[PDB]
Amino acid sequence: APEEERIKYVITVVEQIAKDAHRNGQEELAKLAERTAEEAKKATERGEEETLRIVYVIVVVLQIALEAHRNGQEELAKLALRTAEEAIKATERGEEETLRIVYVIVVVLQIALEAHRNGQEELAKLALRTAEEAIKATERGEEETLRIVYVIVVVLQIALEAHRNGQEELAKLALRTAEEAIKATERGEEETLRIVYVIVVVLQIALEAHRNGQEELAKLALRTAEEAIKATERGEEETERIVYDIVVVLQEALEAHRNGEEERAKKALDEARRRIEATERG
Repeated sequence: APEEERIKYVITVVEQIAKDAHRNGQEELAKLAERTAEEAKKATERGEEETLRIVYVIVVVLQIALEAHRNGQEELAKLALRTAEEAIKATERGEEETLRIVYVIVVVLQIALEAHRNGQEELAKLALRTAEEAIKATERGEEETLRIVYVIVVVLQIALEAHRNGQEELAKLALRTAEEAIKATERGEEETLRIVYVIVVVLQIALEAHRNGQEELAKLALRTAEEAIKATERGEEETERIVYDIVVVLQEALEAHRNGEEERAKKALDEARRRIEATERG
């Protein structure tokens, strides 16, 4: 219910801007709003698929904990519970991240509404496409999280299959690799959280400055927030290349495990761990 209200709140504002633009014969601003509303709907749908896959991660790791304690390997059960706790904390951190990104969209859409109502059409255009860029960046991050979460599932399934086949050292190693991937995801979230907070502060300058008639300050603060968003996109595009390099090493581990080559799978999972531990500043 509370997150349902936030989605409807954002869409209501941008569709309102499209209505006011259409009534005033500003079709290019209305088209920008309608296109922004379309992206906000796509970004909400993509985040809901993200929630379902995260549920699968938590179920699999907790299933590992239950079987490991029952089957006798206690050190594997403790590792699965510790990995589950980190997946939960990483998920809670992502919920704070989505909520702060929503506040980013709300503040920049408020700038757009007040600028358009006060005659600053160019400032309204800039605020509207900045809002669109933040939504584009968010869904781009959601797609990459969907890939990371799917990879974590495959690794957790290697751990569970390895334990069921009596390969405890491979189970511990595969579980360890998923844990580090989850810990690296949490480090990326905390870095995004620090960036999002800073973007909020900057957007709050533009809103307050515009209300105070400090137009040059408002434009510069809004442009700063726009370039901050673009700069974080360029960093996320580098992250996708880094993740791709890791996924081909883990792909080598999955084929080796399916061929009964558990030793070859260990060497591939160790290389993935070294790479994963190096990502996001360790």
